[PDB]
Amino acid sequence: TLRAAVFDLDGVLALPAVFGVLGRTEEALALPRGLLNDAFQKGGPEGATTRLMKGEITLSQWIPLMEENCRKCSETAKVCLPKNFSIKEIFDKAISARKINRPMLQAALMLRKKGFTTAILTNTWLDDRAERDGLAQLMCELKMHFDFLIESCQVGMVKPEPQIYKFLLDTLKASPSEVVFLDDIGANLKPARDLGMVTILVQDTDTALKELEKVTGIQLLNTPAPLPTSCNPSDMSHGYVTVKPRVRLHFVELGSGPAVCLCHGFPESWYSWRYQIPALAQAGYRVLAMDMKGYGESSAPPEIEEYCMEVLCKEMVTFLDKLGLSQAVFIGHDWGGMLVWYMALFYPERVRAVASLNTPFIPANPNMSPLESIKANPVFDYQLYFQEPGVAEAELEQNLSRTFKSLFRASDESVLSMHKVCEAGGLFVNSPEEPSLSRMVTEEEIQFYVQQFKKSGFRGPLNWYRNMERNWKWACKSLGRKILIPALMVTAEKDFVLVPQMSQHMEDWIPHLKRGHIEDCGHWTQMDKPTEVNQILIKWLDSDAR
Amino acid sequence: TLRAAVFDLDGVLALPAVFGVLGRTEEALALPRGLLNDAFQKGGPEGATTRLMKGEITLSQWIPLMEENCRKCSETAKVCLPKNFSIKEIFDKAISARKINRPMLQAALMLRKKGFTTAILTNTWLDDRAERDGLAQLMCELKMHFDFLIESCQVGMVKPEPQIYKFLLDTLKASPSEVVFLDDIGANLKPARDLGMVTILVQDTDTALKELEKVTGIQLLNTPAPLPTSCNPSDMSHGYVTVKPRVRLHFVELGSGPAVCLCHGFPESWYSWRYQIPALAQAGYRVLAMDMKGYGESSAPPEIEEYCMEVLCKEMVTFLDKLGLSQAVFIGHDWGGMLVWYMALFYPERVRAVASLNTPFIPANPNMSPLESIKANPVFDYQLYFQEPGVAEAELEQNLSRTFKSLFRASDESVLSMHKVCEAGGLFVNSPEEPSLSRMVTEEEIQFYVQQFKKSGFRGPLNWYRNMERNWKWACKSLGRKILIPALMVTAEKDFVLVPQMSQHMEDWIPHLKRGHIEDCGHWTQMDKPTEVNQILIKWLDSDAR
Ligand SMILES: Cc1n[nH]cc1-c1ccccc1
Ligand SMILES: Cc1n[nH]cc1-c1ccccc1
Ligand SMILES: Cc1n[nH]cc1-c1ccccc1
Ligand SMILES: Cc1n[nH]cc1-c1ccccc1
Ligand SMILES: Cc1n[nH]cc1-c1ccccc1
Ligand SMILES: Cc1n[nH]cc1-c1ccccc1
Repeated sequence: TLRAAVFDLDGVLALPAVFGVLGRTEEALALPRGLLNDAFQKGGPEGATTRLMKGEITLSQWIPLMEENCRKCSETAKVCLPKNFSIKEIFDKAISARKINRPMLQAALMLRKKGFTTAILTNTWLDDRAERDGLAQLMCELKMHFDFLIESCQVGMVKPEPQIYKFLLDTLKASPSEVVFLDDIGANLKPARDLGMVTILVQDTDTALKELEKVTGIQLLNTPAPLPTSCNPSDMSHGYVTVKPRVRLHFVELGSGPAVCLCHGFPESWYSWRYQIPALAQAGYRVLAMDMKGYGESSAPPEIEEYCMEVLCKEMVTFLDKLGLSQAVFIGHDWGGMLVWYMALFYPERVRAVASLNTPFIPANPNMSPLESIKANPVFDYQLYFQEPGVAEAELEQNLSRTFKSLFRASDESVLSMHKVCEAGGLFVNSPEEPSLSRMVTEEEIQFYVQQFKKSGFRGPLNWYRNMERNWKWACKSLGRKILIPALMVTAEKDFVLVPQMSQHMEDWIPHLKRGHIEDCGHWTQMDKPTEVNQILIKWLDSDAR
Repeated sequence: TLRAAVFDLDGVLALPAVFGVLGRTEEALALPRGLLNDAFQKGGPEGATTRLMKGEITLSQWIPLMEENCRKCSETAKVCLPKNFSIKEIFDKAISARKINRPMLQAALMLRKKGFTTAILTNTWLDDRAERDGLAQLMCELKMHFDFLIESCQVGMVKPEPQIYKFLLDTLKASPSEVVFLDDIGANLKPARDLGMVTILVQDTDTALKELEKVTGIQLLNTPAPLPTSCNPSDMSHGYVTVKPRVRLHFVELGSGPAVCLCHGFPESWYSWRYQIPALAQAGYRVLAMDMKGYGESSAPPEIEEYCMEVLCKEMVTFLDKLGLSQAVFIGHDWGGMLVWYMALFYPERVRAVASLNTPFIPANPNMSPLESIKANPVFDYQLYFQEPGVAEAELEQNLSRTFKSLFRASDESVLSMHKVCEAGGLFVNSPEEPSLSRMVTEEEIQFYVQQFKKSGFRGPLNWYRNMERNWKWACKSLGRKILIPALMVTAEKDFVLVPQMSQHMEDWIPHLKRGHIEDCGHWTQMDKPTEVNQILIKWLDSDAR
C-alpha cells in the first residue's frame, strides 16, 4: 500500500523542463536539432554536467565548460554558433522563467494532508550566479510543503545512479512498493520502477495527476479550492521585546521586505492571522504578527488604564523603536483595527500605510459621552456587560473550549444571543454547553486559543473595552486632523456589530481611502474568508505600501 | 547642582535651523527680506503654525495654510511670488538636508554617561508627507540616546508657553536650578531662564559646548574619540527559532533592510557583536546576531557530532527557512568565520555575501589528517588540549569570571601562555587568579558572559573543536569548487593564532576576494577595534551586499 510520494523538481514541480528550453533555443537560433542538448549532456557520467549535479563544481564554474562543449559540438556538426552566443544569458533567462507548477504542488499538499510522506528528489546544482536569489526563493517556497528535499549536489549522487534511489528509500523509511515516484525523464524513472516503486512518467500535469489519483485512491484533480497555507506555532520564529519594565510584547515573524505589523482583535491571538502570515511573507513582506498587550505570550498587567488607546499606541511606537524600525504598515482587525487608525492619527511618521478589517474610523463626538453613544446602538449592548470588572471574566474563563467554539463561527452558525447580554445575564444565556465545531475552525485550532488564554485569562483583553471615557478624551485632540497616509478599509457583509454601513462617512476624514469588501463574511474575517483577505491585502500592499 | 540637560532639536541637535533656510530661500528667490519667516509665524499663538506645532493639524494640512499666508504677506509688501512657488518643495528639501549635529549628540552622550538625565524638548509636527520616513529615521536614531523626548505636537503645548517648561520639570523630576537648557531661539530660552534654569543660547556648536562644559564641570570639547553605541541586552528584540526537535537558536534582531547574520566565535555570545549591531542597523541593515549552537539562550546538546560543520551549516539553512529568508549576508569571527566560509561553499544560493574576521579560508588537504596538520603548528596546541572531553570543560568552568577576564584582552595585556597548554597542563597554568580588567571590557560586560555560560557551560562550545576528522571529510567534497559570491577577508595584525599570513593564498580559491586589515588588533576583533570593524563592514556591505 502506498504511503510516500516523491516528486522531481524540473518538469514536475517546476515548469518548463530544460530539454524543452534547449530545444526552443536551438529552434530560435536555427541551430542543428539537439546541438545544445547534446553539449549539455556531453561526456555522460564523466562530463561537466554530471560534475555540476554531484556538487563537484558550482554553476559559475560549469558555464565556461558548457561553452567549450557547445563549440566542440558545433565544430563536429560543421555549423557556426552565432557571434553573440551566451550560455550565461540563456541559462539566466530559463531559470527566472521557471515557475512552480501549482496543480502539482496542490496534489503533493493533498497527499501529505492525507498522511503521505512527501519528498522532492532533484538533480540540481550549487548556484553562485549573481541572480541565484530567484532560485533560492523558489526552493524556499517549495521545500516548506514537503517532508524531505534530496538534492543531487548535496548528496554527491545523481539520478539515474542506483544509489540515490536506495538513499531515497532509506530517507523515507519505506519499502519501494509503498512509494509513487513522479518524473518527467524516462531514464530517471527506470531505476525506481526496477526497485518495484509505482512510477509516473509526467508529460502533461493533468494526465500525471489522473494516474496519481488512480494509484493512491485519493481525489487530486477537480478538488474544491484549498485554503491558504496556515502556521504551525512550533515552526515559527518567536520574537520578544520589553517595551517598559513590566511589559513585554511577543510576536511571530516571517519573511523579508517592508515591515507589516498585524494587530488582532478581541479575544484573539497572533494566530488569528495564521492564513495571512505565509501569504504576505511570500508576497515579499516582513510580517510581524503581534500578541497584543493582555494576550498570549505578551504581558497582561491587571490595571484598566494600561489598556487605554494612548498607552497601547505609545507601546507600539516603543516596539518599533526597540526593533530599530522607522516605520511599519499597520493592519488591524476589531480592537486591532481601532488601534491602527489611532496609530495613523497620532504617529503618521511611523506608519507606512494603514488597513483595517471591519473596524471603521469614526471621529469622536465631543458633544456626547461614549457611554451615551454606545447605549443608543443595541448591537453594542455586550460592551456594557463588559464594563463591570470580573463579571465577563468569570463567564468567559468558566470553559475556554466553550467560549472559543461559541465565538468563532461563520455567519450562518450563530449560537449566542448578541442581545442584552446584560438582561439575559451573560453572553452565553441560552447557548449550548458543547457547541458544534464551526466549519471555520478545527478542534486543534480551538485548543491553541484555549492554551493561550490559560496564562492570563480575560482581564487584560476585557480592559481594552474599559477605557471609553479616556479614549474619547484622547481622540478629541485629533478632531482637526485628517488621515492622509495610504489607507484601506475592508468591510465584511455579515459582521452584525461592525456593519459595513458604519464605514460610510470615512472619506470625509480619509479622502484618499481605498476599499475592499467581503461578501458572506462574518466578524472573524481572517479565518472566515482567508483567500479573499489575502487577495485584498496583497493587491493593496503592492500598490500602496511598496 | 546640575543633574539634567535638555536640548532642542532644530538648530541644536539637528542642523540647520528653519530661520536660516527661510532666509536662504528668500535670498535665492530675491524675495523681500523676512517675507517667508513672516508668513511662517503669521497669527502668532492663533496662527496655522501654532496649530501645527500643538498637533491640532498635520503637516500636509498645514502646507495649504502656509501658502495662503505667503500670498497675503506678498500682497501687503506689494511683491510677487514666483510662478513656480512651492512650499511643499521648499519644506521637503529643508527636512531631508537637516542632519544630526554629531558633536552636540556626543556632548549629550557624555553627560548621560556621567549620570545626567537627558531630554529632547522640541516644537515639532505630525508628519504625514509621502517623504515622512526621512524624519522618522532621524528621530528614531536621535531619541534612543536620551531619557526623554517631549514633542510639542504630542503634549499639545509649545515653547514659549510657560506650561511646557513646568511639564518638562515634572517629567525630569527636577528643580529648575538642576537643569541646563540649550536652545537656538532666545524667546524659547527666556521662560526656562525665568524659572531659574541654566540656559545656553546656541549659535555655533563649539561656543555652546564651551558654555556647557564650564557650567557642568565635565569635559565635552576635545575629548578622545568615543566608542560606537553598544547594546543593553534587556532593550533588544530577542528571537527564538526551533531548527529541529531538540534544538532552538536564539538571536538578537535590530534594523530593517537586507538580512545580515552575525556568527560569533569561541567561547563567545551574540554580545560579542554589541558594537556592530547598532552601527549596522543604522547603516540600513536588518541585523540577526546569533547565539551559535551550544551558547547562551540557544540549545546546547551534549553529543560531539551535533557540532560538526555539516550539521551546524544545515541548521543555519533551516534557521533561514523558518524565518522565511531566502538569503542573508553571513559575517563570522573565529569559529563563526569558519562556518561562514562553509556556508558560502555548500549553500551559495542562501548566502548574499560572506565576510570573515581573522579566520581564513584554507582548503582541506586530502593527503593529510587534520590532526597531523594541527600538531605541526605550535600555536594550535590548545586545540589538542581541547580534544579530551571534560578536561578543558573543568578548567574553563572552574571560575567563569577568571576565564573571561583572562581571555578577553588586548594584544599588550596577555596573561596566559598560549603554549602547550597540554604539557603545562591547562590554559591557565601560571596565569593570575584575579586578572586585572582589560581596557577592552568593563566588569559589567564580563558578568554578562559569566551569566550566559552558567546555563550550558563549555561542553557545546568545546565540541566545535572536536569534529576535525568529520569536518575534513566533509570539506574534501568541496575541493573542486571556488567561492565566487561577494567575499571579504578581515585580518587582525596581532592575532597570534589566526595570523594575517595564513590568509595569503585565499585569492587562489576566492578570486574576487576583497580585504580589510586592522593594525594593533588582537584576536577579539569586534571589541578590540569596534570603530574600525564598523567602518570596514559598512563600506563592504554598501558596495557588495546592497
Ligand atoms: C473596536 C471595537 N471592536 N469591536 C467593537 C468595537 C467598538 C469599540 C468601541 C465602540 C464601538 C465599537
Ligand atoms: C467579540 C466581538 N466583538 N465584536 C463582535 C464580536 C462578535 C461577533 C460575532 C460573534 C461573537 C462575537
Ligand atoms: C470612546 C470613544 N469615543 N469616541 C471614540 C472613542 C475611542 C477612541 C479611541 C479608541 C477607543 C474608543
Ligand atoms: C576556526 C578556528 N577558530 N579558531 C581557531 C580555529 C581553527 C580551527 C581548525 C583548525 C585551525 C584553526
Ligand atoms: C580562544 C582562541 N581561539 N583562537 C585564539 C584564541 C585566543 C587568542 C588570544 C587569547 C586567548 C584565546
Ligand atoms: C578539519 C579540517 N581540515 N581541513 C579543513 C577542516 C575543517 C573544515 C571545516 C570546518 C572545520 C575544519
